[PDB]
Amino acid sequence: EPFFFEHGQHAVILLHAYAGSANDVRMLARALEREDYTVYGPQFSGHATDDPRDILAQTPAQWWQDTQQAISFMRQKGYTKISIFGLSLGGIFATAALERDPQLLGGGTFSSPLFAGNRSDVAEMFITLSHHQLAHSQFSIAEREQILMTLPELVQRQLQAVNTFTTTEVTSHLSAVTQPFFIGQGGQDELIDATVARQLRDQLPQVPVDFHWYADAGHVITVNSAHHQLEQDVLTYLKTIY
Amino acid sequence: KQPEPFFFEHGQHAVILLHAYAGSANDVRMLARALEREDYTVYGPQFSGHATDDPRDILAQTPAQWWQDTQQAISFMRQKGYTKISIFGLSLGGIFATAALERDPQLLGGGTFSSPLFAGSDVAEMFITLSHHQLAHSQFSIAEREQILMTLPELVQRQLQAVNTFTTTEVTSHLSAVTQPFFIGQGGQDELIDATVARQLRDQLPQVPVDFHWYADAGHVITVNSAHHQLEQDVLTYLKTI
Repeated sequence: EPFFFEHGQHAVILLHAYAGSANDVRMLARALEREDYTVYGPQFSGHATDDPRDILAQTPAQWWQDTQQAISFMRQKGYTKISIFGLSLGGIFATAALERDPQLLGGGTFSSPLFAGNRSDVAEMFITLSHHQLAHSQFSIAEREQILMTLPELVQRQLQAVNTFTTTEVTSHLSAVTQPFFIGQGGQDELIDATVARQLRDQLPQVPVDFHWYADAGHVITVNSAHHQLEQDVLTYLKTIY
Repeated sequence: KQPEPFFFEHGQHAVILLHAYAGSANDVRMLARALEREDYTVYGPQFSGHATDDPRDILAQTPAQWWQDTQQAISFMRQKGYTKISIFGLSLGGIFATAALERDPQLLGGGTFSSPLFAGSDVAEMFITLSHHQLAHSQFSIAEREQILMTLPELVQRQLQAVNTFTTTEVTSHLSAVTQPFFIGQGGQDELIDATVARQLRDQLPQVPVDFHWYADAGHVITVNSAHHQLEQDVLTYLKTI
């Protein structure tokens, strides 16, 4: 389920990963809550159900609409000082928000690929994730095989749509960013993981970039061994933007 | 409707299939179906703490107990009248399957399926995302789910640390003790673990013939993903030799 922690005038929106949920960022949310930040964790359409096909029925464009609805919802609550971050897939839409809304105070990305490219790692992870999730599912053995054996074709198409959305709507508008930008990146491979964050930093020369590589940690830095350092890094960054 | 172990009773040639960390016998059921077709007896036990409503059940167990599960499964086959036995494991299961082959020359063979016997890793995040999914559909209250999820990241790092120490000192250290033809399967597109780790295992088995296979187009879970049909034929060819 989505969460909404109401505390102080400083409001933070946290977006989760592809095939994830608001639980991707809940621990980070608690670290900000302890420092009296208002934090909101919306869930993307199609996510957090029993059926992985619910994700494939949605589109990347719709998830961008979810991002705008989350920002407007905070303003509807009276909050004017808001920052928005995203984990993995969430970071793309978080960047899209910062590009198109100069009133946003800041935010950034957590291991987010902001340039279209090979997504063959997310596709296989989704298959491994879905198969393991289905082991506790309500579905029958036949239903599980219907889902599991049809995913690769649908997942490649959807991740392809994510690539097209990123290039035409996000990468082309990186120069529109006006706020101090936070970049965090997980991955123990410098040639591959660290450069995805470096490419975004080098594409943001107009703005200060708070760059962090967690070299000993995996990609999902919000939940792995990097989460303690990431929480302190985001906490230090938030003091700059507010 | 949690998963249950399976036992397919057919012929004198018996195969034991062990499943992955935070998985279940459903990880290895499809492979069993192909082995059943060729008249093999197949047994798919479930590790202690697995296939429950509570992710803490997995975190409460130790590598020593799962190793004890492995011996009990072998003992279970022998009490049933099966003498000619081979044993395979998926991911974490492969570690204990190798440990058994080292200490029992009577076992005919077996091997590993995308098994990390060398650190060479997003495995911790995979467990956390899965546990979040179990808890999201669990019997626990919203407050309890948050209490559980906030302890997962540290406990998983500890358990994987204990798994690592067990593998290094008890299994990886005794690879030269293997006396049987050894099967190694690894997917080339493996997102979860370092794919080259399988080659390190192959080079650490010079005493025995190694039936090594790359599933270049596939992710980690080669037992259920797009490689499973080729994997099933490959172990089928290997089992006929031993």
